[PDB]
Amino acid sequence: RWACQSCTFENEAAAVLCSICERPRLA
Amino acid sequence: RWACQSCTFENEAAAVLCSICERPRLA
Amino acid sequence: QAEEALVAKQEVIDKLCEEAEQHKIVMETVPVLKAQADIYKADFQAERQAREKLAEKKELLQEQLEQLQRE
Amino acid sequence: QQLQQAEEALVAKQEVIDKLCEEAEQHKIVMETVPVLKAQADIYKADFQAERQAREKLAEKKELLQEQLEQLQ
Amino acid sequence: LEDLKQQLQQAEEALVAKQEVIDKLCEEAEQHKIVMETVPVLKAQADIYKADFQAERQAREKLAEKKELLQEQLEQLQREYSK
Amino acid sequence: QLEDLKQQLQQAEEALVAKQEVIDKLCEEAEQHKIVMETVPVLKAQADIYKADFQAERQAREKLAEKKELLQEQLEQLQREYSKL
Amino acid sequence: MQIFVKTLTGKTITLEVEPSDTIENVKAKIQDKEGIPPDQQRLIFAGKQLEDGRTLSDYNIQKESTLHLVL
Amino acid sequence: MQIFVKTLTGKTITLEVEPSDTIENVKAKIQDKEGIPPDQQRLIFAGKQLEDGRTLSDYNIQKESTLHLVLRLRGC
Amino acid sequence: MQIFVKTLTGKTITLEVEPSDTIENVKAKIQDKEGIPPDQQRLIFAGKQLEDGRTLSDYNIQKESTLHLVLRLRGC
Ligand SMILES: [Zn+2]
Ligand SMILES: [Zn+2]
Repeated sequence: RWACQSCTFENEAAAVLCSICERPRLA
Repeated sequence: RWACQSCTFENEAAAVLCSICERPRLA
Repeated sequence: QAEEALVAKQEVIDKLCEEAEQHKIVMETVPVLKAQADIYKADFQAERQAREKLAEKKELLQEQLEQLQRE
Repeated sequence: QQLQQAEEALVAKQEVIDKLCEEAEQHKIVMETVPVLKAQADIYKADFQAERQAREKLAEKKELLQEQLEQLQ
Repeated sequence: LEDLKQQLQQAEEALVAKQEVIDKLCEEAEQHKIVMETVPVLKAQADIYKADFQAERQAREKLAEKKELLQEQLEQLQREYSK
Repeated sequence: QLEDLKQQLQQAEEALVAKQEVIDKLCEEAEQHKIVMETVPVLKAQADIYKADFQAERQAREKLAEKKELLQEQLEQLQREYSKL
Repeated sequence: MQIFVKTLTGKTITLEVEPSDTIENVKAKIQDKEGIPPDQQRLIFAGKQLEDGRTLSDYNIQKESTLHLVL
Repeated sequence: MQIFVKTLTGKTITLEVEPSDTIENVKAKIQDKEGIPPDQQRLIFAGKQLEDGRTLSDYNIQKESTLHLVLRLRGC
Repeated sequence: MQIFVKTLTGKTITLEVEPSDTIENVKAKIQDKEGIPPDQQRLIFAGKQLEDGRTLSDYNIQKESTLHLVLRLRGC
């Protein structure tokens, strides 16, 4: 799992974009 | 019968709009 | 298939209610803009009047600098 | 069969949207005045700052001259 | 092999590049929104200055016509004072 | 475990195409905005023209006015030097 | 006791009432503290509309209840 | 009590709320202060999306907590 | 201080800037008074194309200096 750097939502490790703000994992 | 999804009023089955808020049965 | 168009009508109505609230906001600001325009006109007219009274109170006092110029 | 009740009621809602659009057009006419009031306010604000700018330079000229009278005395 | 994970890490880095472009474009778009919002006020100003101008011109045309008539009057008795 | 990456990278490739589609949309919108923002200096120039022409008409109306008042006092003085003649 | 009123827009308001207060009284409290006219208020719970003449105890309003306000 | 709502654009808004307030009541307060429609608002706290039916106490949101505001505007 | 930006169409705009201002800031000032998006703006001084990150003092642009403005056609 990884936490989005823009909206702090913790997505599944499989997620490429954040499920909520759709910004990339490494943005 | 159907419960209104905006005000939870339990309407008659034949009712198309909610008796109190006039919103449609499937709204 | 009764709601096939009834829910669609409710959708158009709801978006027009949101439009109505936005319209009520804009029209609510209108008299405030008018009052602001009338205020700025007054402050402008007053500032021009205060400037002309100053231009007098100095250019007239320039004759005093010619009085103390005789010595 | 509430179809007649539904076929009539959908015409009733279409009457509601007819009234909303008519009132919307009346509102649109009123809202058209906003840019004129903004433009008018911006003009008077500019004209005011122009007069204040000119008056400041006048006062600085007078105060310099009233100083010339203070010294030459 | 591991080169598949290299293909994924490469794609993830390219997505960051695209989000960069989107963020710059949306940041510029908000500034465009601001400038475009100024247009109707500038249009209203021009209409105001045209009105004030035409008003002053019309008043001047009326005054100039009245003065020229007064010139015809002074020239009339100057043509009549000859007595 | 690799077959999950085929279910992963295929999603990433689909997301890149989506992002690029969003970018191309924004760029088209920007070119349409440039039309409006290009009208900005035109209107600013028009206002400067109408304001300058107005200030000219003002100044002309003033100099014309005191000219007419001077023609008046000259006229009324001729009335005096005439009825007395 | 303190009760809550649920609106169509997701807003929940807090009210101070008496068990002896009428539905008319609750609407009057909403008018005094929220400005909502009592004439436009229609309270709904479990598919039952509350009548103006009756009180809160008439409708068996229990703990942790949420009331619905329809205009 | 104060809570903070940070947007993706670097703007932060301050709100006065109570722990018993619903998420929908907070979204209404966001609309009242900034004109943002509640249907476009998504509020995130501690990696969890806040649900309409829950309270601030449900998520143990204390004073001066900072929520993140995700919108839906054309997907920037 | 006041500087001048000459375009190839014979129009000259006047700007109030400071030597500490960046080129990015100057292009924003040009956008504010002329509506030109900074992505179109290419600023030339003394035969050299200016970079956004530098300041006016970096290019030793003094008061009453004259820059030339070339406009892009595209953008993206
Ligand atoms: Zn996110
Ligand atoms: Zn209902």
